[PDB]
Amino acid sequence: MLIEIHMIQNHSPANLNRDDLGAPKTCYFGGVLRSRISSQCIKRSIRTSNDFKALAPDIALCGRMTVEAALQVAHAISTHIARPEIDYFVAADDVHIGESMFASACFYKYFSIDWEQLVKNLKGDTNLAAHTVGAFLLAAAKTNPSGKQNSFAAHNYPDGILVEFKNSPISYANAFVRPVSVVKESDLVEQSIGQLSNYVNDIRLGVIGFWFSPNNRYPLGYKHSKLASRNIGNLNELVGAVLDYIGGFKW
Amino acid sequence: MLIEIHMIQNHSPANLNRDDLGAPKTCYFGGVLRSRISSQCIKRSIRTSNDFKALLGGVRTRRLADLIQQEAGETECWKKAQEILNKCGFKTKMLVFMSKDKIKDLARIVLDNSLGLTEAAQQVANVIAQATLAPDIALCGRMLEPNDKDKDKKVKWSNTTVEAALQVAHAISTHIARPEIDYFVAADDVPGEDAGAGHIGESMFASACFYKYFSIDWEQLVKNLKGDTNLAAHTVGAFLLAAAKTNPSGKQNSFAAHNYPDGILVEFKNSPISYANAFVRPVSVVKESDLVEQSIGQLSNYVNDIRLGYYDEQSPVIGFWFSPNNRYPLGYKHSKLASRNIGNLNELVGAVLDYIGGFKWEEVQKS
Amino acid sequence: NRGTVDFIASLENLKEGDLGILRKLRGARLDEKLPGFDLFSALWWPLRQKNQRAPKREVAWLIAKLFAEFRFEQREGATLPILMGGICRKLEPKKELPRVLARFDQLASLDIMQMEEPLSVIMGILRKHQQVCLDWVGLTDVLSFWEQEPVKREWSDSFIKAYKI
Amino acid sequence: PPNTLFLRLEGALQSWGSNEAKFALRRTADAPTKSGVLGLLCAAMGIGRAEAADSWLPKLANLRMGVRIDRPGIRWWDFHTVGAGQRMRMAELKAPKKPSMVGAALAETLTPSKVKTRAETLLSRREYLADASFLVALQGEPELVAKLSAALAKPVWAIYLGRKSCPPSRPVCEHPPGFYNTLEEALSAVPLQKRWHNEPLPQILPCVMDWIPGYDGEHAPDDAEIHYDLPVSFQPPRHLPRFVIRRELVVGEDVQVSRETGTSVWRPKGTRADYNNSEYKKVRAERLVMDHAACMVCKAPATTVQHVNYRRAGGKEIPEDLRALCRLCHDACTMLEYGSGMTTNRIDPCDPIWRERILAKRKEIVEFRSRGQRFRKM
RNA sequence: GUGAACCGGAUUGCCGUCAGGAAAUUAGGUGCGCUUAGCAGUAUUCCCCACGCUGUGGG
Ligand SMILES: [Mg+2]
Repeated sequence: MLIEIHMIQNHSPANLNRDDLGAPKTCYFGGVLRSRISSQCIKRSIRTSNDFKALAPDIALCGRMTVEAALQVAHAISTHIARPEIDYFVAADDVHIGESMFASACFYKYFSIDWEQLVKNLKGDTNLAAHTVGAFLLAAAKTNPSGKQNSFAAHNYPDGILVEFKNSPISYANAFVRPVSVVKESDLVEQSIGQLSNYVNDIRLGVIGFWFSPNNRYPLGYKHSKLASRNIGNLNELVGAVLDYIGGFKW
Repeated sequence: MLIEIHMIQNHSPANLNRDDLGAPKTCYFGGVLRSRISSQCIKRSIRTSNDFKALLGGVRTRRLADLIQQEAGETECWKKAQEILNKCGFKTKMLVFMSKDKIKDLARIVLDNSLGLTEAAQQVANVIAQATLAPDIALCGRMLEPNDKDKDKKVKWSNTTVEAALQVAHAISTHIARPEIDYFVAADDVPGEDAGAGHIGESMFASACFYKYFSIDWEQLVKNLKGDTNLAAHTVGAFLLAAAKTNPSGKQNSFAAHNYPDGILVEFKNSPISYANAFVRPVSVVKESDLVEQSIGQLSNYVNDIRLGYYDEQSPVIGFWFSPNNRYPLGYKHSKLASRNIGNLNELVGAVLDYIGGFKWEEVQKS
Repeated sequence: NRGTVDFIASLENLKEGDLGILRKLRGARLDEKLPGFDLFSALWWPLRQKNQRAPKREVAWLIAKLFAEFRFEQREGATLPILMGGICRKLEPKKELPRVLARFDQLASLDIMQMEEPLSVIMGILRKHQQVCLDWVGLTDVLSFWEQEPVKREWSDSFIKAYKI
Repeated sequence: PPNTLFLRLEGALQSWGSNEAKFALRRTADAPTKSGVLGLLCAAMGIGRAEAADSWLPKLANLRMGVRIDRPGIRWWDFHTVGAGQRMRMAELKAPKKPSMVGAALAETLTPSKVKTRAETLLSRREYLADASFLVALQGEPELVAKLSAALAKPVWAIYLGRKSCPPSRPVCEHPPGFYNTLEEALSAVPLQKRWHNEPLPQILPCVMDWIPGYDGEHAPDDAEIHYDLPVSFQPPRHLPRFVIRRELVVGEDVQVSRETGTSVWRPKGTRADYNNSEYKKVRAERLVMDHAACMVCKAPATTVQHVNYRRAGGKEIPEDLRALCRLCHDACTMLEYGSGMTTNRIDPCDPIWRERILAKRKEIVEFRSRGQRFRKM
């Protein structure tokens, strides 16, 4: 089976990944330019982290040198149009104007885990695989790239997570073909979550899933619809529910 | 552990930080325009404040030759200083950040000695590299990169990297930005034919309510200052006091925006969390309440959501909420989010020092 | 759209005393003064009963106060970004044009509760140049949906198209 | 029985490498490669790299291949770094004393400490196609087509779009297999799908096909190109050349256009209930009946209805969000919400926390309202 | 299990010091809101129950 994780996360003005010219990385989608965070940054951000340090694990999930890793991380994409900005700075002497680039955007992240590959890499152990899945979920929920963080303390937390158990891999990037336009009676994160909701309201009409928002701040579906099997307001409870569905293990 | 400071501050119409064109800085957040105050401006304002002068033991300058010359009564030590620094690798001149006493004494004694230029340059480089004992250097870090293109090939450099122990984010407004333009005309004292229609000028100013975020790592601060511990507590207390009661010196002679923060929240955690997402939706003023109260209410709502969300029983967090004379409570309706609500800044500093360790502010004011 | 045309027609049917009552209420809210509340209710409530897409209370109040102060003649095709933009072709490009343009452009950073004074100065600039006609229905329609980007884009594009002629 | 199977390749980013990538510069081809598609099928079925070369790649090599470019992406470049803050492995080894032993004999003596590393940072630039869609049709035996479709229904391993950081945006098995005689008919059978109502749509769709030999001999034409993408092995990689032709299909006569079939913009819910709908009058009359025609503040005869909340508007209205009120209390409540931004939840007259305010407002009316102004309606 | 897998562009920085939009202006000239009416000397007072061939009691 395959476990798919979708995350929606808003970040404060920062520069978490830049190119050789110092500008934030970008991509092209929906006929517009969007902000991008590289996959090999989110990986090595989740990896090599102190929090994640909780049959050798950390290699079965992410391989090294025919290990056949069981974790797949995609490229983070923005739900709106990119808005790069330039900051003009000078250096004092206490005894020449330079420019830097920064941006702020809301990102959609996609992760996939193959359960059978994880079990086979662990040589039949099944409790260790569940512990690794829980640890990876906790680490991915509470980790950010260590870019220009000393000048841009961007330590925001995700505002919505969806865990799915589909038969085939598929990403919901097509829910963001039209860039999000902010209206007075809503905000950016709410509109992004509504756009996501109006992509699983379809498809089924024309599997199960667990939805998590902090203290039920943003509920999936702008109605009393059953598009989500369970709505959970705690991260540990979400981990426990996923652990139970994996085959009934205790966190 | 990690000390997290959050502030809500409303400022009078002023221009504290301005760009090349002479306009207040702005940014995009939540899809809307917000006013911005840069992090380096805040760090510089705190560094050169009256509440931090007892710990200002570092200088960042490119005119090191003048400082070396000033450590001499009548000896001529200017051209040789420039030559030695050029062989060092500082050939536009590179900015050097390090302690004052070390550079003064050691550069004076080594430079004035009758030794070879290469050996003197090597000793100067070693002294510069090893001079990383100052609270400001520990707080802000250091990155020195000698130019290998025009430096003597005989000299060799050592480690000159100091990892920072302080993280400061750009201040952003809780509402939409409203830039304003003021038109001025200069007058002449003596009457006469005068000019034509007059030269109307333009000055850009704005007023906004800012949210400020600071993060301090205690272990890294201790490691930077070696096994000393009281100095770290003194630095933390002085930094808190300076950040509480210091503002950038922009157009302050015409815009005296000396306002004080209305709400401070100090938390002790193990991982950094930012409450900026409390203001993704801009704050709109209605006929009831004011800007500060709505901002504090939104901040309290987001804090409650975060606390009732990502929560682990194995590592609970606590903090103190400070408002002047308890005029702006956090839990306006029922929630007791904070533990030890304090109505005095000095009491808050004492509580923070007490939680950090067995520290009294009077005792630590000696290092 | 029906609902705004009849509102503007009813506004144009008022006499001197009601216009003065609304004039003395400029810069004030709807609730503090009772005569203004009663007059606005009498003018507005049946329209809201009959038509569901009627303008909201705030926009209608703002438009009523502006009409009471300025009293322009309704004419289709005489919107603000055209008259302002045809006027802007007679000023000195170096000094006066940026000063007028900044005041015209400041409207994009304000909500419906703060759009009285800038519109007042814009309409005063219009009145200084002998302008006797304005499209009130179109202005109300734009102000109703001011929180949408395409509306502002069309506004600015109309301004530029009128100016470049 | 069907003889051809269809694959849809669509995503935000994808890459199909070309033969002109032998260094840190990795470029991509304009269309999906045969080797990449065969590798995707092998991964879906569950054959490893060392087993595909044995009687699984030759079988799939005989299939005819054709790709239709629905929409082409934009070429984008990514700056990649490897090994910063760590040490990279080098290939340097100590020369042997004699040439007698090398390879497997010397590999048995390899130790973890014999390897050598160096602190450095590897730099590279990699090419991707952004916002591209492709349709691939594979034609051959019916049993193989059925097996491939069954495997593609549920993949054994994760499948990507040339690089593991490129997950699909649409299901790969969206189009069921069918029976067709030529590749052109199979490619023209599948329609062309839009994403939103107003978007540019290509007038002509290019197609890249394998070149059928026809009769025995029949040397390749002058427009045929050589592509080095016939798989022979995957570990180590080995590719062979093939002949490829290009054609086109003009939309509107051989390829049809599908509708939107969905909603893109989310938008909030519906406020602004109607005062002329029959349901609203029915529920208002019922609510007035429940309250015994008595105001909820002053207990005077009631004539109006106040909406506590605006959860539903027009179509549905329960008689529980409404309260009965007289003229004065309704007017006071209206003037108490003009600029508060209550949106959904309005004033509830039963709540004591409002009472002291409401009466106060009422007083003002009784002090200032003129009955001659409500009469003579202006 | 795909020119594929293993894969961070990283570390450092105040745009600070300067400014009156000012001098002069009546919004004035003309106008009826007028014609009309008992809260009272009656000929069925909107509904229900009980006793009689009008009297009690409830709305
Ligand atoms: Mg009442």
